[PDB]
Amino acid sequence: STAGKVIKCKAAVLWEEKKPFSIEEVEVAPPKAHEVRIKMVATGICRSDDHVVSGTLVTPLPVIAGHEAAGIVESIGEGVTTVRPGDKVIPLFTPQCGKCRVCKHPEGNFCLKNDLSMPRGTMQDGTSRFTCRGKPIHHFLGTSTFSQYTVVDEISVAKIDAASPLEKVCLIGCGFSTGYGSAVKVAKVTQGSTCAVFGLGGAGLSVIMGCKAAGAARIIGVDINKDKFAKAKEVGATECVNPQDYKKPIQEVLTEMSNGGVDFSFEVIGRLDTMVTALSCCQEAYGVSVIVGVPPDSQNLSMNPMLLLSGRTWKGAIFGGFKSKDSVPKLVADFMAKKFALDPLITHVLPFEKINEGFDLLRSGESIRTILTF
Amino acid sequence: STAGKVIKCKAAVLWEEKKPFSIEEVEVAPPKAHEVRIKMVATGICRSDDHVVSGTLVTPLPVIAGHEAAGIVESIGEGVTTVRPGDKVIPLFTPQCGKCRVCKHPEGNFCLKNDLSMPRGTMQDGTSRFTCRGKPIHHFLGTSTFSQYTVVDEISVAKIDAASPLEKVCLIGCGFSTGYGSAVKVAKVTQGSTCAVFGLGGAGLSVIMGCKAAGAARIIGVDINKDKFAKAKEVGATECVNPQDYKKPIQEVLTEMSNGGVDFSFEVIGRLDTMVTALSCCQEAYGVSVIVGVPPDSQNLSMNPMLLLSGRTWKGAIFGGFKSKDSVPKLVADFMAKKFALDPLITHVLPFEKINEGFDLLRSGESIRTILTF
Ligand SMILES: NC(=O)C1=CN([C@@H]2O[C@H](COP(=O)(O)OP(=O)(O)OC[C@H]3O[C@@H](n4cnc5c(N)ncnc54)[C@H](O)[C@@H]3O)[C@@H](O)[C@H]2O)C=CC1
Ligand SMILES: NC(=O)C1=CN([C@@H]2O[C@H](COP(=O)(O)OP(=O)(O)OC[C@H]3O[C@@H](n4cnc5c(N)ncnc54)[C@H](O)[C@@H]3O)[C@@H](O)[C@H]2O)C=CC1
Ligand SMILES: O=CNC1CCCCC1
Ligand SMILES: O=CNC1CCCCC1
Ligand SMILES: [Zn+2]
Ligand SMILES: [Zn+2]
Ligand SMILES: [Zn+2]
Ligand SMILES: [Zn+2]
Repeated sequence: STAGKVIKCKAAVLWEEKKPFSIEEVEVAPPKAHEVRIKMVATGICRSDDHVVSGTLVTPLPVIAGHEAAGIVESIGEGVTTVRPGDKVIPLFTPQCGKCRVCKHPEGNFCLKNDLSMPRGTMQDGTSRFTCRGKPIHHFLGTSTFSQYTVVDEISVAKIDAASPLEKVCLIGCGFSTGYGSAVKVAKVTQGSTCAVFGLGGAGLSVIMGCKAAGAARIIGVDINKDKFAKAKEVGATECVNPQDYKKPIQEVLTEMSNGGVDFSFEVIGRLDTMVTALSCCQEAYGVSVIVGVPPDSQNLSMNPMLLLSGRTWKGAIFGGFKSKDSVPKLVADFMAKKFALDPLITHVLPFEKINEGFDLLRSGESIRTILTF
Repeated sequence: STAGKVIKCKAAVLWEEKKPFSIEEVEVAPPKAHEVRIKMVATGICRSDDHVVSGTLVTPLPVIAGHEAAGIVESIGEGVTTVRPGDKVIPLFTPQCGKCRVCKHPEGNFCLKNDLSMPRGTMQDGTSRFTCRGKPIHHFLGTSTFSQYTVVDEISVAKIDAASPLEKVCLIGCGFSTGYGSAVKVAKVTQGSTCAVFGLGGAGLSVIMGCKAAGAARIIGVDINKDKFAKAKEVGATECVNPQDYKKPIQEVLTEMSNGGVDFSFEVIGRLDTMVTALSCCQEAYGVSVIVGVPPDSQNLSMNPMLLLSGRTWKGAIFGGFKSKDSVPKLVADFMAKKFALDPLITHVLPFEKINEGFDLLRSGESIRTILTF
């Protein structure tokens, strides 16, 4: 009864930076060839969505943000072969086209069809499926999940187990998989190692889960908000340190605690200074540091290249290094088999209509993940 | 006739920065416990020695520089078990104590006993074995090979094949092993990959040798001195580019040439700008860039961390990642088995007395390696 027709529904439109989202009616076009229209069931509030509001992450406005979500296929465009109406699905903010040099590479996952490097805020075809007040509205990372319905390209959606609890597995669309993969796939944390994790939010707690699954002997959580320490320990941190408690720079503290530097460090905040601090705190000859946090737009860090010449490895990754369409269904299957837990990340639940209150909870420091239900 | 006695011999003393080496008599004390006195046979002129003259690399002056060399043991102090008088040896500018956390780690080689990070210019015991005109003279990287005789700690010397040609294998003490290992051990260049090598001197040509040995399909040499291109192609470069020939930044040129970025890049110059350029020219999702060049003292580079967040890996290494005492004898054995060539790196052979002429050849761009013979 809606296939092939424009759908009028509610979405959270961001009309300008540093303002609340506007919950209002939008018009969602039917899917074109190789596109999929999805009825959203749950969406998470991720810090990267807040980065759009703050101007930290630049993407064209006005926009429908949201990228961590799960829903049910309402209709498919011509030529779609990988999902059907009624399937449970997770939108993929990093696509997997399967045909570019990155998708064919055994390690790479940052598909060249992504809308992150040079953001257009459109579908793959350069157009938008959203209208509000008669005005076209931009998409976000090819997902735009802050809406009762969205349209995504086929390369940006994965079919998942039909029995999946969508109000939990939406975290596999961003925060969990990013942190977990950063530890187990990107850093490749080894058994018995010492790890330092900077930032104990949704993504940082998932890094800790990955370090524990990898068998690390020590996992040092670092955060300036000591209220984050209790949950960090519950999911595997062996100790937590607040840089504000020390008279010395925390890289010096961490080097002393690890008797010469840590095996693996992770920056899971998004600050230039903590990116350099995290690199510095890993052991100078064989340490590995992984950047996960999103830096402020167009800003350069400053560092001494002798930190690398001694032997350190520095790398970063999107989405924990996972090839998105291959990995999301397998991660859901592992969740269904109890191989990892998502409940520790979910601190608050709200209806979609209270999205602004959910962003208030994130900004105040009180929440890890708020899940919004449509 | 010299064991247990002070030796008066010829050495090249650097009394202050930005001056020629002073060829004059020095006194070399006999070795203390766990020390080895070596009669030098051949020593190479490496850019890192010139960095001491220029102030690029800070180490205490006055100094006997030189670190790439081979010689014959004249005497050993009490407790030495790994070399004997008469053995052919290569001094190790990176020690291998075998007891520190780095030496025990399967991948680390920057032994904590090194004199690089916080240069003292002494023996391990904090004193010097050199006197000139009655004044104590500093050591350099625990080696100090610009002298007819030197004294090194046991952890900074490796015994090599008694049939080795010392006027060639001295290059295993620095330039060859650094470049070769940077490709085959640090970067782990893969078969069929595309590589870019910035800087076509002794170390850069050895990187090329390693990339070819690893089966790279394309090896792009980059140098502002087009006179370096012929030898680079002889040792494996498939193409060479001079950044001064282009109106665009070379990172953009290399990205176009490689249809989206190279698999492996190497900075083998020692400039902050080319370190960032080399990182940028590797493929954004899976490329690897290795810093080999020594940066000017105390200077920071500036870079956008999004270059790493997309998926790039950035690392550096000392001495090609090789555990020094384990690796040097094995590399000599490989050379004797004809597994690699050193003659392509040697452009000039001069008597030690012509050390300053040898540095003039390096500074003018004319030489790759000048070998000085004692
Ligand atoms: N690379 C990728 O694919 C992804 C990147 N991100 C980015 O990772 C970062 C973390 O995301 P979330 O965990 O969702 O955000 P979050 O805001 O919940 O967690 C950040 C934590 O860092 C702490 N913090 C802030 N400043 C600090 C400082 N100077 N020192 C120590 N701790 C500090 C905060 O107290 C907070 O607990 C964000 O920048 C996000 O945009 C998130 C998921 C995907
Ligand atoms: N990491 C380690 O263990 C070692 C580091 N090094 C360092 O590697 C670097 C190279 O050493 P060598 O090969 O012996 O020196 P080299 O001086 O013979 O080679 C440097 C090359 O870079 C070229 N070059 C200079 N500026 C350039 C620019 N803007 N753009 C492109 N090319 C440029 C020069 O024309 C020259 O051919 C030095 O900084 C050296 O101190 C050397 C061996 C050990
Ligand atoms: O949070 C999800 N995606 C992020 C990934 C890093 C760049 C900004 C967008
Ligand atoms: O060239 C030999 N050794 C170099 C190693 C990198 C720092 C300066 C000295
Ligand atoms: Zn792709
Ligand atoms: Zn996210
Ligand atoms: Zn050691
Ligand atoms: Zn050298």
